[PDB]
Amino acid sequence: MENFQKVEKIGEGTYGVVYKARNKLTGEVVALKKIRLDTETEGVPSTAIREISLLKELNHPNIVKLLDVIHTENKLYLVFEFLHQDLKKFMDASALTGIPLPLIKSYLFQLLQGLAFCHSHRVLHRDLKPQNLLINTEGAIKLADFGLARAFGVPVRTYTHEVVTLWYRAPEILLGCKYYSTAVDIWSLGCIFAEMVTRRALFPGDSEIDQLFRIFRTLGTPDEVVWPGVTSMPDYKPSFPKWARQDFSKVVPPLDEDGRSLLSQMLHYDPNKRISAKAALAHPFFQDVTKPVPHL
Amino acid sequence: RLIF
Amino acid sequence: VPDYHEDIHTYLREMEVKCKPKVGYMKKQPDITNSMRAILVDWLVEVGEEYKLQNETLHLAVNYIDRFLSSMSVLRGKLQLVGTAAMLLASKFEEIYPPEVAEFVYITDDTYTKKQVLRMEHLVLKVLTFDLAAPTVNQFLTQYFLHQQPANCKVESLAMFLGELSLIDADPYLKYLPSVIAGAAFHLALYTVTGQSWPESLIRKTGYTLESLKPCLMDLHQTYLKAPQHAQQSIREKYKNSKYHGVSLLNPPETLNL
Ligand SMILES: Cc1nc(N)sc1C1=N/C(=N\c2ccc(N3CCOCC3)cc2)N=CC1
Repeated sequence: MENFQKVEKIGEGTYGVVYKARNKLTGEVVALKKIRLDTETEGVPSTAIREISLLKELNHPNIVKLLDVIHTENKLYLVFEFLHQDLKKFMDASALTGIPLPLIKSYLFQLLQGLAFCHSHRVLHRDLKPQNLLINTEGAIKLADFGLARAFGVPVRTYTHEVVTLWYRAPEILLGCKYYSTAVDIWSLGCIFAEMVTRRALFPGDSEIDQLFRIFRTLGTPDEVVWPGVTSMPDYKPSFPKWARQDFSKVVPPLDEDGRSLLSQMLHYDPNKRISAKAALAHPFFQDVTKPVPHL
Repeated sequence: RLIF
Repeated sequence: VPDYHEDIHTYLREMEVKCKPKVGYMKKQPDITNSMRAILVDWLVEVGEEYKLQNETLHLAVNYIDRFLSSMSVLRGKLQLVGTAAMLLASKFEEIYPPEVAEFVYITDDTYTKKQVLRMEHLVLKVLTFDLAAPTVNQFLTQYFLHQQPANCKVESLAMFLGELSLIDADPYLKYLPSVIAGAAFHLALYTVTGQSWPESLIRKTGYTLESLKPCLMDLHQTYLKAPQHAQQSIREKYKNSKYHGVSLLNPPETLNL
C-alpha cells in the first residue's frame, strides 16, 4: 500500500469504498476498492470472494482488469485499472441531446464481446446495469462490478428474494424460475440498449408485479405459444391482464430496422430462444460499427 | 470435535 | 442454451489441470494421514446435510483442503480448522446465503474460536491465491448428464453418490482428474442401473474411450463394492434419502464386463 497515493474518492459499490490512486513508482493511475475486514464477525465478504476469483480468470479488453489484490491482517485492497465514468452518469449527462447512435452501437458491440467472453468462461454477471458499465475517454466500455457474479459449471440457483435490481430483471426470474441462465445477462443488455436509444429505462417497475406488467405492456402478455412453459411457472397467474405486443417502431423510434431486430431477439420471452452474445455479434446491425469517442 |  | 457448452467443457478441462492437488502430498505430511483426511471429509458431508448446503459446496471445500495440504504442513489438531475454513469459503463462493461464521464455530462444538476460523480463512485464501473457481467431479457430472438418452434420475443420483465416495479416499482418487472420475462414476452408474455404457457422444466430446477410463473404473467399482464396510458411512446414509431415490441401497454389479 505504501506505493499508492490516494487522489480522490470516487465511490462505493456492492461494498467497500472506491478511490482514485496513483502508483508513486510507475505513475499508473488505478481505482482502489478498500474492503473493511470484519475480522471478528464475518471475514471476507462473499462479494469480494466472487469478484476476485472470477476476475482473476477473465482477461479481456471489455472486462475491467483486476491488477492486484493487497491482502493484510486488517485490510483487503483490490487494484483495478482506472476508468473515469459509468454509463449511468454519461447517460444522465447526455440527456436532452442523446448519446449519438454510432456510439450506442459501438458500446453494445463491445459489451457483447465482454459478455460472450464471460459466458464462454462459465461466468454469469447477473447484475448488468448502466452503473456497472465503465467507460474511458478513448471510446471503450467494460463490464465491471462482479461482486454478484457466479460460476455456472453447475446451474446457478435463483434467490427466492432477488437482491439484484428490478428494472433490468428478466421475466423468467420475475416468474419464479429455479435457475439463472446466460439469458438473463442478455435481457439486461437489451434493456440498456433501449435505454441508451430512448434516453429512459425501458421497463421502470416499482415492484416485481409492476415490473412484469410493464414488460407485458410493451412486449405483450406471454402464453404457451410464445413461451412454452410460462403457464406452469411458480408465479404465473391465469389472471394476468392480456396486453398485445407493441410494434418496436413505437418502443424504440430512432432505431433502424436492424437495431429493432437485434433488440427484439435480445428481449425474447423464452430464455431458450433469446439470442446469445456470441450470435448477436454476428448481427448485421454491427456491419458499420466504428469506435467514436464520447464527448465527456 | 474430531479427535484424530 | 447449449451455445457455450463446448467452450465451457473445454475451459473446464484446462482449469482442472491447473487446480490439481499434488498427488503424493499425504506422504510429506509428518502428522496427518489419508485416514484422518477421510474422517474430515466424512464429517464435512454431515455438516452439509446439517446446513442443507449444496453438493457443489462440499466438492469445492475438499478441493481447497487438498490444494492447501499440498503445500502447508498441518498438525492433527489443526486439520479440522483447515476443513472448517474451507467449508466456510466454499459456502461463501457457492451458496446463496452461507451459514454465519458463528454457525461454523458451533459445528466444531467450539473447538476453535471465530477469530481462529477467520484467520484461517485468510490463510487459505492466501495459499490458494484467491483461486476458488475450481472444476469438480460434480460439475463434470452435470455436463455429462446432458448426454443421457433418455435422462434417468436414478442414474443421476447414483453417479453423484459414487462421485462423492471418491472425495473420501485420497488413495487412490488423487491420481485422477475430476473429468476422469466423473467419467467412471457416470459409466458405473449407467451400467449399474440399466446395463448401458459410456455413450459415444461423450467419447467424442471428452476424447475418453471407455478403455482409457478403465483404471479409474476398476478403483471406483472396488470402492462401490466395499462401501457398506468402509469406516466412514456419511455418504451412504445421505444417499438413502428418497431425495436420492435411495440409490445407495441398490445392489452394485459384481463384474463390469470390461
Ligand atoms: C473495478 C470497479 N468496481 C466498482 N464497483 S467501481 C470500479 C472501478 N471504477 C473506476 N472508476 C470509476 C468508478 C465509478 C465512477 N462513477 C460512480 C459514481 O458516480 C460518478 C461515476 C466513475 C469512475 N475505474 C475502474 C474500476
